[PDB]
Amino acid sequence: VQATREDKFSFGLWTVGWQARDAFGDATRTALDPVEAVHKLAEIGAYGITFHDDDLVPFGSDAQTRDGIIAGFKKALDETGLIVPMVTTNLFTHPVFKDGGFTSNDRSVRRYAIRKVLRQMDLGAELGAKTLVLWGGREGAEYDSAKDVSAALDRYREALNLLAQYSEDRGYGLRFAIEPKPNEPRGDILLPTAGHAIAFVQELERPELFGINPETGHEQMSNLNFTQGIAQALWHKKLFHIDLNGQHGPRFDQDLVFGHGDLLNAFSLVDLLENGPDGAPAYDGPRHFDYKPSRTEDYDGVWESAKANIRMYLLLKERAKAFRADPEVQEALAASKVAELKTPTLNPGEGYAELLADRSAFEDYDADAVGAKGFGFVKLNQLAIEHLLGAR
Amino acid sequence: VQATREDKFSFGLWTVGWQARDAFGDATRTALDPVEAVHKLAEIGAYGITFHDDDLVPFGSDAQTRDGIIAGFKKALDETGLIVPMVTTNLFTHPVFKDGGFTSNDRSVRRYAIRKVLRQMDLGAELGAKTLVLWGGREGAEYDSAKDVSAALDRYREALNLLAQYSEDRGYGLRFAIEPKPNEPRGDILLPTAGHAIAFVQELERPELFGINPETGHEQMSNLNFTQGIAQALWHKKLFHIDLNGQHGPRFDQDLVFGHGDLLNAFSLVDLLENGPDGAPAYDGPRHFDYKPSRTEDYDGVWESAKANIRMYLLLKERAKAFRADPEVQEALAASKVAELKTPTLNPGEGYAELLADRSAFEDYDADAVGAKGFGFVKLNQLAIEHLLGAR
Amino acid sequence: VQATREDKFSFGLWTVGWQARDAFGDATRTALDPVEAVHKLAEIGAYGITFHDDDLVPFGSDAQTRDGIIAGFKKALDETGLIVPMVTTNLFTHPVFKDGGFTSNDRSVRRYAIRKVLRQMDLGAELGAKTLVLWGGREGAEYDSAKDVSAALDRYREALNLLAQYSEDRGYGLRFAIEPKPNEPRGDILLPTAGHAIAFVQELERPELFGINPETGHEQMSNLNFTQGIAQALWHKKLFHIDLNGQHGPRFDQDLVFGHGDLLNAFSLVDLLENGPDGAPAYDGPRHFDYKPSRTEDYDGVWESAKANIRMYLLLKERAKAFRADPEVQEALAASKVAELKTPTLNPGEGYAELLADRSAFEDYDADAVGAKGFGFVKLNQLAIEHLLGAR
Amino acid sequence: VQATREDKFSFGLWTVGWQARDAFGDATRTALDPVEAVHKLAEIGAYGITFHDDDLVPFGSDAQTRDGIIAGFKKALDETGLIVPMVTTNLFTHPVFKDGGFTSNDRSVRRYAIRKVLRQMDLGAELGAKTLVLWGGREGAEYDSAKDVSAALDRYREALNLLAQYSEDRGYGLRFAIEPKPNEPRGDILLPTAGHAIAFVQELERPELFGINPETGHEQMSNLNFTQGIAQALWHKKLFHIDLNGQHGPRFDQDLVFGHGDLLNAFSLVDLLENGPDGAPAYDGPRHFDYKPSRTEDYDGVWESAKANIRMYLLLKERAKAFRADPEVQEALAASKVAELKTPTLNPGEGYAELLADRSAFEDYDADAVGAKGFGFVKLNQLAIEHLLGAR
Ligand SMILES: OC[C@@H](O)[C@H](O)[C@@H](O)CO
Ligand SMILES: OC[C@@H](O)[C@H](O)[C@@H](O)CO
Ligand SMILES: OC[C@@H](O)[C@H](O)[C@@H](O)CO
Ligand SMILES: OC[C@@H](O)[C@H](O)[C@@H](O)CO
Ligand SMILES: [Mg+2]
Ligand SMILES: [Mg+2]
Ligand SMILES: [Mg+2]
Ligand SMILES: [Mg+2]
Ligand SMILES: [Mg+2]
Ligand SMILES: [Mg+2]
Ligand SMILES: [Mg+2]
Ligand SMILES: [Mg+2]
Repeated sequence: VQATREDKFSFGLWTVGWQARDAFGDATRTALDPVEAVHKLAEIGAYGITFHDDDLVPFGSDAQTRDGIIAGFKKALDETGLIVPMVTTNLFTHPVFKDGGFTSNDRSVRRYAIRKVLRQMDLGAELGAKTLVLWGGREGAEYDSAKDVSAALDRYREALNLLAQYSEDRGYGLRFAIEPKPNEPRGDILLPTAGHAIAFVQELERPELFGINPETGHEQMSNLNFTQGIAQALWHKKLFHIDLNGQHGPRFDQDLVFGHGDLLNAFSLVDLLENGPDGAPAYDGPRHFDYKPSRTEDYDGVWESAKANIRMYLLLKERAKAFRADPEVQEALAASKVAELKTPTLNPGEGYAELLADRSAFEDYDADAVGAKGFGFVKLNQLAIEHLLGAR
Repeated sequence: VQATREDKFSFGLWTVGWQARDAFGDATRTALDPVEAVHKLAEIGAYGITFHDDDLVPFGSDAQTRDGIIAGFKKALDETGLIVPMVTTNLFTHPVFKDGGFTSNDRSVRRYAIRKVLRQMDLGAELGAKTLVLWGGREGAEYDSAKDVSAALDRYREALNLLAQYSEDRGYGLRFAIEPKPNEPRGDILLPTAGHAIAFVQELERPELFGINPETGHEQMSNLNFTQGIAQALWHKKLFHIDLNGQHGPRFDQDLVFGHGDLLNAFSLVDLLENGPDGAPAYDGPRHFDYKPSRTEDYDGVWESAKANIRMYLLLKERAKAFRADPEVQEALAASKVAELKTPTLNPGEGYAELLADRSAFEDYDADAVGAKGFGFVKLNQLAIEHLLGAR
Repeated sequence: VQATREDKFSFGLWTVGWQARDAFGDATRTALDPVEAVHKLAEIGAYGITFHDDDLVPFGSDAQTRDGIIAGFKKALDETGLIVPMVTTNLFTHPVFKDGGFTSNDRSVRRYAIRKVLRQMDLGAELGAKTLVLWGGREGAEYDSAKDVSAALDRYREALNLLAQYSEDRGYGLRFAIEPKPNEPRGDILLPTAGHAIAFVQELERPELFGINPETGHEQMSNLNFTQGIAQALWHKKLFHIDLNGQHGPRFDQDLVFGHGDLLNAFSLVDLLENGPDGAPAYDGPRHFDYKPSRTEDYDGVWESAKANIRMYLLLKERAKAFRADPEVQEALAASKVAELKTPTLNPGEGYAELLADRSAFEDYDADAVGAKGFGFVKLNQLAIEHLLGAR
Repeated sequence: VQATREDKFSFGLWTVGWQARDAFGDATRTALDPVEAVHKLAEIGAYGITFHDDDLVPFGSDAQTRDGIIAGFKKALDETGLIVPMVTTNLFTHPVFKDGGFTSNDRSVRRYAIRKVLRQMDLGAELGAKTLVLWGGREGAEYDSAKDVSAALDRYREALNLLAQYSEDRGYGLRFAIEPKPNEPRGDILLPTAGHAIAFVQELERPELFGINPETGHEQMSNLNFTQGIAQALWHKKLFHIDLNGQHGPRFDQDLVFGHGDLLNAFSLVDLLENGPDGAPAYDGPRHFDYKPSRTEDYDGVWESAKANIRMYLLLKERAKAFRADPEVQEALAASKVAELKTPTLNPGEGYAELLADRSAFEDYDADAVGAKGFGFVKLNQLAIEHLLGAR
C-alpha cells in the first residue's frame, strides 16, 4: 500500500520533532529543522503539516527572526506541495501557564493567553489553515478547592466567544476544535472526555463554528471505547479533526504509533471512518497522527515510525473493506440484526396512543420466548478478527 | 448530627433490599418486605423511597396482585409520611433485555421496552413522583461490529421524545434524568459519562425536560473527578438528581456507602452541593443513596449501612461548613486567587479590538516574572484535609 | 487449521456451562448436561475437561446421587477419550464462604473449607488429575480493618501445608497451582497478582509442589503485561497451569474468548509459549480456556465461542512461527540486540576487582556516544504486527 | 503535633529539590542548593536526607569538584545532626540508560551501570548509609519482542549478586531494597509490583541481604491495595524501606504529599505500621517521603508541602491510636471475629487424619446456618472513618 494526497495523512511538527526528553530523562535526539521535517514528510507521503506557534518560532523571537522563519517554512511548503490544514497554540509549556491559559486563576495570564492565540490565528489564516485546535492541557487542578469549575467554564467560554468573533470579523473562516484529555499534566483537566467537550461547545455563542479534536490515547486513558466515542461525535456532527495514536489503557500518555496500542479498537475505528454511508468515508478531514517516536530511537527510527503510522492505517483500511465485502460477514450481520436497529421503533405516524393500543407490544408479548434467541455476536466478532488477521 | 426531612435523604428499595447474590455467589440475605422497608427507612430519617417497577411488583404479577401491592405500599407511605421523589424501570434483568431495552437490535424488544416505561410513568404520576430516572444498563455492546452506535442514538432519542410527549399531554410534569455508566453489565455502555449524557440530551425535542442522574461510583469507574463532573453538570443546569455511593477506582461497581471509597472527593462534593452561591445549597434535589450493603452483612448490617450513608453526609457537611468559615482558609483562598477566576477576563465593553490595543496583555507582558509566583495550592489543600480530619 | 490432542486445549465445565446470570440479570441459557458437555468438547478438539466439585455434583447431593453422577461422567470420558488434567473446588458460591474459605475470620468455616478440598482431591486423584487449582476468590476484604493479612497468610499457609501432606502421604502426586486475582468478588483479594502468589508459594513447607495458575484477564484487571508476567513465572519455573481468556483493561472480569481482549499481548503470549528455547515450547501443560460465552448468545453461540478460542490460539501460533522464520525479523532482532541480553555482563571469571579495573567500563566509557545510538525497537514492533496482520 | 528524631522522617534531595519540569513544560523553580536543603529539612523535623549520586554531584564532575561537593555536604550534616539512612543511584536520566541500566540490550551499558552503582556504594558506606535503594526505572520495554524477560531477570540477578559480594567483602554492611513500579517511564517496567519484587529477591545468592522499597503511588498506579501489600511485605520480612506519597489511581505518577491521594488507605497504612504487635510499631525503618511539591508552587509552597507530609503522618497516627483504644471499636472487632483469624484452623497436634475424623467439620456441618450470620464489617468500617474524621 502507498499513501496518496487523498488519504490526508498529516503530522504535527512536534511529533517527528520530539527530542525525547520525558519526565525522567534528558533528550536522546537532536532538534529537527522545520524545513527538513517538511521535506521528509512530503517524502513519506503526508499531505500536510501542523504545528504549535512555539514549535516553529521559538518563544520570544523578535519579529525579524519570526519573519525569517516563516518565510523559509513557507518556501518549503511551496516546493513540496504540503499544506497546513490546522495550527494550534502552545498554552502549556511556559511557566506562566502553570495554572492554565484561558482558566488560570490569575487574570493577567488569561488576557495574555488570548493574545497568544489571536496571533497564532493570524499566522494560521495566512498559511491557509482551516482548523484551530485548542488543547487546554493546563486547564484544571491537582486539588479540588483550588479551582472553581463553574467560573472556569465561564472564562473558557468568554475566551472562545472572542476568538470566533475575531475570526468571523476578519473573514478567516476557521473552525475551532476543542481537544479533550482527562489528565496529564494537571491532576484532572477540565472537559475530560469527547462527551464533556461536546456538551460545553453547545453552550457557546456560535456553536456551529465549534467541534472537537478527540485523540485515541486520551479517551483510552479513561478506559473508554474510542470508536464508540467517535461514533457519538459523528452523530452530533462535531468531529472537526482527529488525532490518531496508540495507548495501553489508563497510565501516562504513551503516544505510540496508531494501532500499536489497542489494535482491535484501531480496526473498528478505521472501519467507522472509511466504510461510511453509501461507500464514502463517514469522515472527510485530516487523518492526523499526534504520536511520538519512542525515546529508544534515533532519526532512522523516527522516519520509520512516521511511515509505520501510514502503514497501520492503510493495512487496517484494507481489512475493514474486505470484512464488509465478505458475504459471510453480510450473513452474520443479518443474523445479529445489526441493521434492524436502523428501522424506527415506531411505525409511521404512530404515537403513544397507538402504541398503548398494540397488545403485541406488551399484553401479548412473549418476553421469555424472545429472551431465549441468541444474537450470534461472538461469531460475527470472530469473523472480524479473522479478516484483521488476514486469515479470510 | 441527626437527619431532618429538609436534608432530603432518599434510598432505593433495591439498596437495603439487595439480597447479595453477586456474579460469583448465592444470596446471603432473605427478601425485604417493601412495607417493612418503608417503616425502617422512615425510622432512620429518610424523607423518601424510590423503586424500579420490578422491585415492588414482581415481574409478571396479574393486575389483582399488582393492585394489592400498590395499595399496601401507598398505605405505608401514608402512615410514615414518606414520599416517592423518583421512580425508574427495570430494563436490565429480564433475558429479553440482554441486548438493551430502547436500543436492542431486535425491534420488538424496543417496542416492549417503551410500553414497560409508560406503565411505570403512570404509577410514578399516581404516587406523586417528580423524576423518571432512566439507567440504560444493557444499551451498548461487547464487540464493536455488533452495535451501530449512530442508529442506537437515533432509537434512544426516538424513545425519549415519545416519553416526553406522553408526560406532557397527560400533564404529569415529570423531569427525565439519564443515568450514565461506562461499563458493566455490557463491555461498553452507550452514554458512558456525565458529559456524553449531557451532550445527548441537548439533541432531544424537549431538552428543557431532560437532565442527568450521575452516580459517584460510575464516574470513578473511569477514574474521572466526580466533584468536577458535578460542577460542570450544575454549570449546564442539568443536575436533575444524584446517586451517591462509594467506589475504589476502575474495577467492578462496588456500591459502597457514600464516603467509604474516595473520601477526599466525597468531601469536595458535599462542599460543592451545600456551600452554594448565596450561602444556600447549589443543589435542591434529593440526596439519593444508590448503594449496596456488603454481602458479608445480615439485616443488622443492612440498617447500619443505611444509617452510615446519612452519617457520612452530615459529618462531611459539618466539616465543609467549618472549612469555609475559617479565616485561615479565607486567607489561603485569597493567596491562590480562587475568586479572581470569577472576574471576567475582559473589562466591560472590551472586545478583541481593545484587547489587541493593550500592549500590557502581550508586547510588554513579563511572562517570566508572573510564571515565578506560586499559587499556594498545597497549603490550601492541607487546610482542607485538616478540617476533614477534625484537626482544626 | 485443526486442533490435535497434542495441542492440549482444555475447557472448564463452568465455561461452556455458564448460564449467563450476571450481577444485573437472570440466566439467558438453560443448564448444560455434563455428559453432553464432554461429547461436544471432544467434538471440537478439546483434549480435556476440568470442573469444580460443585459444577459436576450439585452442592449437597447425597452419596448415591454423587456416585451416580460420577459414574456417568467417567463413562462419557471413556467413550470420548477426553482426560481430566486438573480439578478445582468451589470455595466461593455458598453463603458460608462470604468472608473466604481458608481465610474466613470464622474458624469453623476454615475447617469446613479444608474438608471440602480434601474430598475433591480424592475425586481428582481417582479421575487422574495431576493439578489441583486453588482460586481463593473470597479470601480478602472490602474494608482494611476487617482482615488481618498476616493472620490470613498464616492460615492460608496452614491449609496448604496440610493438603500437600495428605497428597504426598496418599501418593496422589498432585501439583498445586494458586490462581491470583486482584479483586472481584471481594473489594481486594489476597495474593492479587502472579508476583504475590509466587512469593507466597516460596514460603510453604514444600514449595516444590506449588506453582501458579495465572489468568489472562486477571493480570489485565490490574493493567499489567500478561506476557511479561508469564515470562517471570517461567523464569521461576512456577507456571504449573494457565487460564487463557480476553479482557479490556481494568473493569469487571469479562472472560472473553482468548484473543478478543488485548490482541497484541495474546500474540506475544503465544510466541513466548510456543517458540520456547530449543525450537520447542517453553511450556508443556494444558492450554486451558477459562472464559464465558457472552450473555447475548444461545447454545449455537456457545459452541461457536468454544471453537473461537482454539481458532484464535492456532492462528496466532501460525503467525508467531512465521514471525521468527523471517530473515528480516532476524535482521531487526540483531539490530535491536535482543540476544545480546543473554550474554553475561561479566566476562568469564571476571569479578568486581577486574570490573573495577576496566577503564572501558567507566573511566574511558563514552556514555554520550552510546546514548545516541537507536535500538530500532519501533521497526521490530512494526514487523511483528505486519506478521500478525498477515501482511508479511 | 511535632516531629521528633524518633519518628524517623526522611526526604530525598530530589523531592524538595524538584524544579518542576514535567513531560509538558519547563521548570518553574530554580535549583535548590544541597546545603540549604540540609538546613531547611533539619528545621522542619526530618532526621535524615537521601539522594541519588547525580542529585548531589552533577553528572560528569571532575574528582576535585566531586570531592569539593561531598566535603561541604558532610559539613552541613555535621552541623545539623541529620543522617543519610539510604542512598540510591541514578540509572534513568542520561540517554545511555534509555533501554535500562542493568538490563540494557547493550552489554557495554550494563557494565557501565554496575560501575556507577559500585561508586555510589562507596560514597554511601562513607556517609554511613544502611540501605542501597535500587529503582530500575528504565528496566522494561514499550514492545514485547524487544526484551527477553528471562535474560533480563538473569542479568538483573547477575548484577545484584556482584553488588552483594562487594559490599560483604568491603565490610559495608548494606541491605539492598528493590523498588517496584508498574510503568513510567517505560511502557512496562520489570518487577512491576511489590509481589514480583519479593519473588525475585528470593532467587538471589544472598537473599537475606535483599528486601523491597515499595512506594504508595506505585502500587496504586495498578489499583492495588497499598496497606495489604505492605502487610504481605511484613509477613515475608522484606520491608527494608518504604516510600510514602499520594496518588489518584491509575494515571501518571503524581507524587502528591502522603495522604493527599487515597486518604482511607493512608489511614490503614499508618495503623499497620504503628499499631504493631506488642503495642509497638510493626516497622522500625525510615518513614521516607518520595513526593514532589506541585508545579504551581514556589519555594514557600515547597517548604509547606514538606511539612504537610509530616503533619499528615502524625495526624493519622494520632487517630489510628484513638481508634484501637476505643471500646466500641474493641466490641466491633470482636463481633467481626478479626482476632479469631489468629487462632490456628487446626487444634494443636491435629493433622489431616484427625480433621477427616471430625464429622463436625463436614458431615454434620450446617453451612446454611453459618452462612446466615453477618460479620459486622460495615459498622467496623464506619467507626474507623469517624475516628479518622475526629467525630469520636
Ligand atoms: O496530550 C498532548 C496533546 O495531544 C497535544 O499534542 C495537542 O493535540 C496539541 O496541543
Ligand atoms: O448500576 C446500577 C444503577 O445505578 C441502577 O441502580 C440505577 O440507578 C437505577 O436503575
Ligand atoms: O475469576 C474466576 C476464576 O478464574 C475461576 O474460574 C477459577 O479459575 C477456578 O475456580
Ligand atoms: O518513580 C521514581 C522513583 O520512585 C525514584 O524516586 C526512586 O525511589 C529513587 O530512584
Ligand atoms: Mg497525547
Ligand atoms: Mg493531540
Ligand atoms: Mg444509580
Ligand atoms: Mg452502581
Ligand atoms: Mg476470571
Ligand atoms: Mg481462572
Ligand atoms: Mg520511590
Ligand atoms: Mg514515583
